[PDB]
Amino acid sequence: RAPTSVNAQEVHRWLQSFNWDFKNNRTKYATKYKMANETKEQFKLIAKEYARMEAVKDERQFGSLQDALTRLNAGVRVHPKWNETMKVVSNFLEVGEYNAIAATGMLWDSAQAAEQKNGYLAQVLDEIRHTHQCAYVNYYFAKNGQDPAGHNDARRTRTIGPLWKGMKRVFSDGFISGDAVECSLNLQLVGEACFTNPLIVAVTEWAAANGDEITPTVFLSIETDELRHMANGYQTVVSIANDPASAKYLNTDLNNAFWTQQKYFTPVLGMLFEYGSKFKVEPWVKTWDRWVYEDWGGIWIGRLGKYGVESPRSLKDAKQDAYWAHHDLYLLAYALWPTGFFRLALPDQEEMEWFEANYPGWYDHYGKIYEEWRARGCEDPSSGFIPLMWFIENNHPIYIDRVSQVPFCPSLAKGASTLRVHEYNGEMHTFSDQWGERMWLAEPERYECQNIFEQYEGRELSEVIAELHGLRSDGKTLIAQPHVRGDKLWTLDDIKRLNCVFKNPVKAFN
Amino acid sequence: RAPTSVNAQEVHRWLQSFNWDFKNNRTKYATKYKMANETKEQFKLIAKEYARMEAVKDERQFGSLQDALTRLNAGVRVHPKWNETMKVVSNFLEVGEYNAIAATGMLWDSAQAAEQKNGYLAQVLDEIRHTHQCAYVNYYFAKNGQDPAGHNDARRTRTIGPLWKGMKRVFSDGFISGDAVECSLNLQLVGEACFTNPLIVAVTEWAAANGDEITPTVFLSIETDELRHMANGYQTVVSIANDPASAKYLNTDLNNAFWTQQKYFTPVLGMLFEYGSKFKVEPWVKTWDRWVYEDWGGIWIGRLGKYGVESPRSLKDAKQDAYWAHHDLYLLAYALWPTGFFRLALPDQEEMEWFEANYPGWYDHYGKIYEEWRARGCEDPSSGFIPLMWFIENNHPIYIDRVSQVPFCPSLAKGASTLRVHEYNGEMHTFSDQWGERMWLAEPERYECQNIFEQYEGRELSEVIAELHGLRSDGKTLIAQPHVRGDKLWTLDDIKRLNCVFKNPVKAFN
Amino acid sequence: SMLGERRRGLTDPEMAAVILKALPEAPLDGNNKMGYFVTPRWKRLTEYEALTVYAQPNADWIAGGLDWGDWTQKFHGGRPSWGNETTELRTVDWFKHRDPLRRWHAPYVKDKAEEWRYTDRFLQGYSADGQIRAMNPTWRDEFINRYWGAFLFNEYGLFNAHSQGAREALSDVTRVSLAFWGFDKIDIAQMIQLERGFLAKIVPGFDESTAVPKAEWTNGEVYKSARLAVEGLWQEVFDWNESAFSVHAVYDALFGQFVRREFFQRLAPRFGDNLTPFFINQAQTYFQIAKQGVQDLYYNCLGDDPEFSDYNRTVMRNWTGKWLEPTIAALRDFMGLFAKLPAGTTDKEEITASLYRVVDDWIEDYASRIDFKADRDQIVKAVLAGLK
Amino acid sequence: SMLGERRRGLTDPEMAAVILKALPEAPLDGNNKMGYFVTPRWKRLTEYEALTVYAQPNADWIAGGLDWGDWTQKFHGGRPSWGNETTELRTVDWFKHRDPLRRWHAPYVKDKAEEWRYTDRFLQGYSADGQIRAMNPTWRDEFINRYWGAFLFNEYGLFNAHSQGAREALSDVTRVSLAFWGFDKIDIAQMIQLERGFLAKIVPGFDESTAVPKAEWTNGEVYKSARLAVEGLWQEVFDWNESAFSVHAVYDALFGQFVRREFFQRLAPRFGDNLTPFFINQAQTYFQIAKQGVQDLYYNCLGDDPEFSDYNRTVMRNWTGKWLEPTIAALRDFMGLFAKLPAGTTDKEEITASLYRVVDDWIEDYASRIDFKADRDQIVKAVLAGLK
Amino acid sequence: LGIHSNDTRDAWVNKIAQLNTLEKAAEMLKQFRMDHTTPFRNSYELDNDYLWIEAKLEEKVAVLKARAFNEVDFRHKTAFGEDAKSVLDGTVAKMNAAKDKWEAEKIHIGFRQAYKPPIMPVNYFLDGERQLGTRLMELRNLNYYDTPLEELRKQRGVRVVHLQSP
Ligand SMILES: Oc1ccc(F)cc1
Ligand SMILES: Oc1ccc(F)cc1
Ligand SMILES: [Fe+3]
Ligand SMILES: [Fe+3]
Ligand SMILES: [Fe+3]
Ligand SMILES: [Fe+3]
Repeated sequence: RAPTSVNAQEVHRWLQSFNWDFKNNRTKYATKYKMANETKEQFKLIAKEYARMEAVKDERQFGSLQDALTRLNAGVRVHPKWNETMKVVSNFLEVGEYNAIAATGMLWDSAQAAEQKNGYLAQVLDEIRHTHQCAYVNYYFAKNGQDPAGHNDARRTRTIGPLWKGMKRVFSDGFISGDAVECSLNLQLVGEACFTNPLIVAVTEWAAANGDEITPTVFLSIETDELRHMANGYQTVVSIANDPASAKYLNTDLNNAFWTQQKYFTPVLGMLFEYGSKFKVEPWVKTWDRWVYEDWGGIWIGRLGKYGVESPRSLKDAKQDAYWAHHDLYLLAYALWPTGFFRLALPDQEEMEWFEANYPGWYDHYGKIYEEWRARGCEDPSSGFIPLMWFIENNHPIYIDRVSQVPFCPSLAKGASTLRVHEYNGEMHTFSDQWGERMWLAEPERYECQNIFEQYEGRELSEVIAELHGLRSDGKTLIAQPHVRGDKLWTLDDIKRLNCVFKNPVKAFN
Repeated sequence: RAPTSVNAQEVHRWLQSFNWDFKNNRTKYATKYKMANETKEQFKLIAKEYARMEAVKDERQFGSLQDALTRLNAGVRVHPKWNETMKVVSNFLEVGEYNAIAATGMLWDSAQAAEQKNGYLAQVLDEIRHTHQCAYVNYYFAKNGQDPAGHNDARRTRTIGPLWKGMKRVFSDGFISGDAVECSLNLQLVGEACFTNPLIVAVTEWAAANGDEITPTVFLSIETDELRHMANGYQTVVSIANDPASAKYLNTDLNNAFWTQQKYFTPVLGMLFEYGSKFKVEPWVKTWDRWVYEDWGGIWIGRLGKYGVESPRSLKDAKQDAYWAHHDLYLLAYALWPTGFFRLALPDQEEMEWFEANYPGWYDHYGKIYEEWRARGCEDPSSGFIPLMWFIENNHPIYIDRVSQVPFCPSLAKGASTLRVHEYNGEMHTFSDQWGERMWLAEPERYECQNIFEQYEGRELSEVIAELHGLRSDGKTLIAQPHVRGDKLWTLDDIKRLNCVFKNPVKAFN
Repeated sequence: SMLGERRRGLTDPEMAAVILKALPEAPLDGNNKMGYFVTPRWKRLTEYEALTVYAQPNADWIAGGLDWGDWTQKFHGGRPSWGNETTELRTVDWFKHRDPLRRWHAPYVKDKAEEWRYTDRFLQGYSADGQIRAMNPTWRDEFINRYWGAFLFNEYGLFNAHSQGAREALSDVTRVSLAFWGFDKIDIAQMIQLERGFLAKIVPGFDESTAVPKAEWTNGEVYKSARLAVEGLWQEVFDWNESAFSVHAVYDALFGQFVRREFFQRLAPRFGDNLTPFFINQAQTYFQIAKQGVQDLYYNCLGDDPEFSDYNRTVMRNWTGKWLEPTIAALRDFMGLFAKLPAGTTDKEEITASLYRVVDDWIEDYASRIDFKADRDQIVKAVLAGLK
Repeated sequence: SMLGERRRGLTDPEMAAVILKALPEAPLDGNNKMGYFVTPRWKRLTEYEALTVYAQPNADWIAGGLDWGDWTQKFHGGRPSWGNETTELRTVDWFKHRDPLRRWHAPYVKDKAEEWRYTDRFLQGYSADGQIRAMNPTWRDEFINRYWGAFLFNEYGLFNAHSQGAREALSDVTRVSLAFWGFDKIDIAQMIQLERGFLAKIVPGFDESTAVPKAEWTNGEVYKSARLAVEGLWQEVFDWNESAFSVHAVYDALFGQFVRREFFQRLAPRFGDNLTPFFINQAQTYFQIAKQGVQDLYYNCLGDDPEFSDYNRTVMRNWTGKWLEPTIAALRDFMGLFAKLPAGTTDKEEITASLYRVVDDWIEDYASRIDFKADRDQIVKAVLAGLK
Repeated sequence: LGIHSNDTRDAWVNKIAQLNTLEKAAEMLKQFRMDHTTPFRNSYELDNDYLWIEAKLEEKVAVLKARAFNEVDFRHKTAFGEDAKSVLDGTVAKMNAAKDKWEAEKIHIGFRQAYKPPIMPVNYFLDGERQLGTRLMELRNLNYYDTPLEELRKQRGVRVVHLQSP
């Protein structure tokens, strides 16, 4: 008659047995792989205990936000550039987290072993937690920050710009569209392990350096949940290593997942970090080299070699294209600044020294371009100038990769300067690398995403911005801006003045 | 089958009927008043709802503390002087909160109406919460601060010094010993309404000014509970306002309560504020006047007039003795620094200017003395000088009021300098004011508290400190110090080598 | 070091001043409400709505979506990441749904966490109070261990039926509700196991192994049709709405409510069992919580859709008829369990009345909402045939 | 403004710079453990002990005290703030006590808040699930609205019995436990009323007023003897320990445990009432929680005191006898309640089996601890002598 | 050798150990309280240790009284054989028959010095405390400030040794 109870592991010991056999007990999704029926999970959790450990984390997180951080005015005392960066960082990750919800629901469907299902189940709830956490950062910055615009409506204002398209590739469609296993590689084996986990921590560093204590509070909490997602991605490889098909397709799917993720995050994360901050933490190059080459290409991939896992055959090219990618992209992001939901800034003198110091040759190329644009009055509303024009006058067309959605300018880029243009059944397609090209050639019906130039063709710039609600609450001032100062903000009419009309750059080819 | 429930207010409506009449259904404590059995409380709470609103508060508080505040190293980036000040503020207030537990318990026993008993009960629980909250502050600063000594053992190291004796009078014995109603006035009608409630907010103000975000996080949370204690002290007067004994005894216990509390806090609080900090919020004089006269003595007491309550007759006297009280006390506190469990600092240049500016005449008196002591080496261990010596040399006796326990030096004081000495049945008694003298003459058996000189008589200084554990971890360095720098800390030996032996100052009249 | 090496922009004097100097004099927009453009269900926009609605990146070609264009990457063959083709139901806006309990992740795990910790406190108090002594041994070893135990597989199967909807739901609000309906189901299955595990600790000889309950589920007669229905709902239905609707508005509303409430909750007390009712209280609380979401989605939003109301009711009516039969069959076989009780436990009249309660609650709460014509005595009569 | 006119030392460049310049290279003492001088009851010092032990400013003349000298202010007459004169019990240290559950304010209100919020959720589920339907109209309107309710005044009385202890307790650790033991008791009393209030909202003619249950308590014969025991424990005892010990290690352990467990907890189910048992689950969880504190105080600390072990046991044995008789009486008058029950509800065979459980448990958990040799058969005999 | 542990305190731990008679111990305590407690104590020589000493005696007196009395007695009979309820009712009478505060205060204090536990049972003691104390306050707090300090000092019978007020 002594006080006794039962914990999670005591019930979990019998969870594997919850599933039973029957003819139609099989996954509803197409797949080339067969997940082992006796696969097991790393953490012995049940719904009750999962809820409890997450609830404890929430107490601390929301406690800090609602009380001390609010009393300290932490929502305001952040560098302007970083407040803008978090509009993109938090909302884009929000979609990654969100799609990861459906992604893991699909893995949970694929798994046949009760334990492996339960492992993914925990992530399904985690991904919902993460969607809401990311949404909370934008919610908090909109309520307490220096510029709510964009933070308060990214879910619809993000649709105006080209950067959003590539995001839905690697953190949306790339998570749920295809073979469940392929989707798992994009999400867990590559996405999280190589980029997300190291990314979340890196973001908290850049945040603190720029006065932001909101993001560290939330993201560091999200990070404590990533242990379980690492085990899931790892068990996916283990649950299929004993299948003959694994030796035929595993490396192919891994290589594609690798390139898919890298193609977008390599240039976009670096851009957000170095151009979206005042105080620098570390040059993107060495950060990348450590993540992709050491912490992943060697450490993480080596451990899975015992299951047939090899090193991505495109890893070489990825590195060769990496170094300048983010620099190449910011020129485009700034040139197309009117299509965003955030405010951008030209590098200041102190920053140009930093860039040039860590990337020799940066000034003779990018530095001078920015200086010219400044001279042309790119920051001034009465200049009647937008960098896009500069690309027109100098014959530097901007294309959109049919596959990755990543914008590129081959005649100006220091990284990949390749361009492949094809015509197929009455349509034109532009590719930026040999891997994306193979993907489309072999899987045309998987990549039909229409690009902004295609959808906006013949439309006057200001009309597109107005239609998609790219304005602030005054109904006249643009959410997006070419500078982060508090005065002289471009208005919808300042864009109208300009009478800029979109054109599809691929129509020039005969 | 509509979803239905029941709230606190719906159950509380019948709480009053919970009690029932019968022979010995009466208070167990001596009182001169008769609390009506039909008295009602303002907040209709039941145990469960009370726990909920408090729990929600804890969540925010502890979340901030364990998360964002720790990540920001809030326990360290606080001014040295304030880190020391909080050892006293938090622990001294803790005993107040703790005896308030017994007081409301005694009050709960006094009340006859179920609702009035319920009111006091809510506070009984609140005070327990406040005890633990204050304890958590010292615990947090001990765990993460720049100097744990004192914060880590105040509960025993506070027994060495004289300032603690007076605290027990106003926040311990004053709260529980005597007529239940008298104790209520000291606790809720005077102490809480005139000092504690306004104080707690003030403390967070000074704290914030000095880098302390910990105390604000906890004290502001304690503040949210005070609106209930105010209602309790108010309902105490309402429940006895119809009793004939009220018109005959009320204003007497109240005046005695007012004098008792102000006697201690007037000099002590101002001292902690102005001398225990680097950055100033507001001159204590201006603060005192607003609290004591306007807020309390004006608006608060005025609303109780309809219940036969009048302004303490000792009001004008208190305002008279107030101006220099805190300045006079710090001289004694610093002179006796080896008896504390905290480190004191002498006013720096900016501070002396601040003092003179707000207290004309301050420099020619206190300022010159402090510069004399410093030049003589009161801060340096190798000087062999402790300011107490200066008092002996210039024949300036320091006495302890037999009633309030407040230290006073009539020959040097700039404020009150009255002194009454009496002998009764072989014992000498020293009094600092006419009100305390009357209290003793009328109730000799209520005030037999031995003072430090009496208990330490004949004892060599370092012997008292070692016995009461006034040491840091190394077993040699003193917890108390005459400066707040990191080097040249005084050791037990530096004290022993001086051969300071305590003497009972009253024997000079023999 | 006491201060650390990393300097923070919020507290570091030099960096903060650089930051403070670049700050505008006031916010660059006074609209500080994230999600301000969302149509509020209630008087004012709720935190639940702001943090949830439109998180799903749907384009306008999926009713209610704000984005534009095709998905960036689709399945081999062309199937879209999300699309209209995954369900027979149609609506003017997939984002209209609202969980009446407004549950987003934080509130959800908070409530479940409280229930968990209190459950632990409850069990320790139960074992310490030695209440197990007055419980009928037969009820304990036969009906709780085997029969209540076998039911966990029923709940588990229903949990699994939600796996495809978690992947295919056409909006964030629906995905979140569905995920929570399924998570609550697996929680219940685990609470059934938890009880068995607890009994094995305070009852000498009680085996917590699932072998007996599982064999009852996979090969017994009592739950035969229940298992066939569950296997069907889970693996033979590819439409995420047919799954959620049929599970909660047909099968669980009739079979599950009967088993949990009219059998175990109703009879456990008669055998000195206050333990099982403790867990059934949770299961029933969860059922009523889900019912609110289920009614909002299928009746308030889809069944009453301004453009597809008639269409949706026709379809749901179709699904009710399709799953009412297997559900009646499951109840019919379950009737066999009454013959196994000790004589005098209950009688045909009590059993019939309890069936009418479940059928009448179903008709009022579900069937009538889509004008499905249900004959209560016909349904009850068909089930009673199973009484041995 | 956006920045606020108030500069904070942690974030203001100028002020923080001054702060940082004054800081020492490292902490001036490596002992960062508050309460490091406290003697741990377990392996390592717990947060509960640090935040509680020695908060009470007692001087050495009160066993365990660390301060010195008399109180500063006392009662007219000379009565000390706290003194050895308030209780017959003596010990080497009043700070030895430790609540096994280690409850300081925070954990306490956290747990109760969860129970409150779940309770609300449960009630909304019960009412929505129409579980009330299987409820016996008699039991509801009679045994619940009259005899159950009346029991609330019992708990309420035991609540007030703690008032003096909350004022006279001789230590922080004992004062906090006592306060929680009493606060839990009034909680239960309010829960009893909560249910009567809930029933009122779902039962058309059910009257929530305490009028009936009160009169039954003040004039009834069922509790009459029990009400007399309460009045005495509360208003006739001026010894805080005698009050705590007797109330928890005698009266409530016998009469209370019987009325709650052996009567309502064992019968309410039989009348289709799972509502009441939901609340009794709480009250019993609380009882077992308080029990551990009571045991540690009077047995582990006082009863086994290295210097007053024999002395204290003598006083507790004395107190046991003193209150064991009024307790027996309270029970007898309660036995006259089965008579109002419909025939068949229960027989003397059961009533006897239950009584022996209470007594046996009581003897096993309390009586045998202080060597109060008692006779189970005699006791049950005296109580049983109250049946029809 | 001072605050908590000193020669003088030790002297009494030995002096109390030689007490093995409820009679003797009860007597010594009684005398002790008359000699060192309250403003009316016979002397102040033990002022710094009396509170601690007195407790150590209450201890010896308690242990014995328990091993000497019986169930019913230990609850209603003082250590002097007196009948608690009787004494209580007696003192309350004298108190309610007190002409003034000066007389009342003497009754109350005297009551404590004689019947403080382990002498009188706690139950009756504290109950008396509630009644006696109530009377004392009622007389004392009536027109509390009418008597001027000069006259009040003479009433208390205090020996004024020094006064100064600017
Ligand atoms: O602050 C920013 C925001 C977006 C971006 F692409 C770069 C920097
Ligand atoms: O920081 C302090 C601490 C004690 C005191 F009395 C004054 C200032
Ligand atoms: Fe995630
Ligand atoms: Fe993840
Ligand atoms: Fe308080
Ligand atoms: Fe208070």
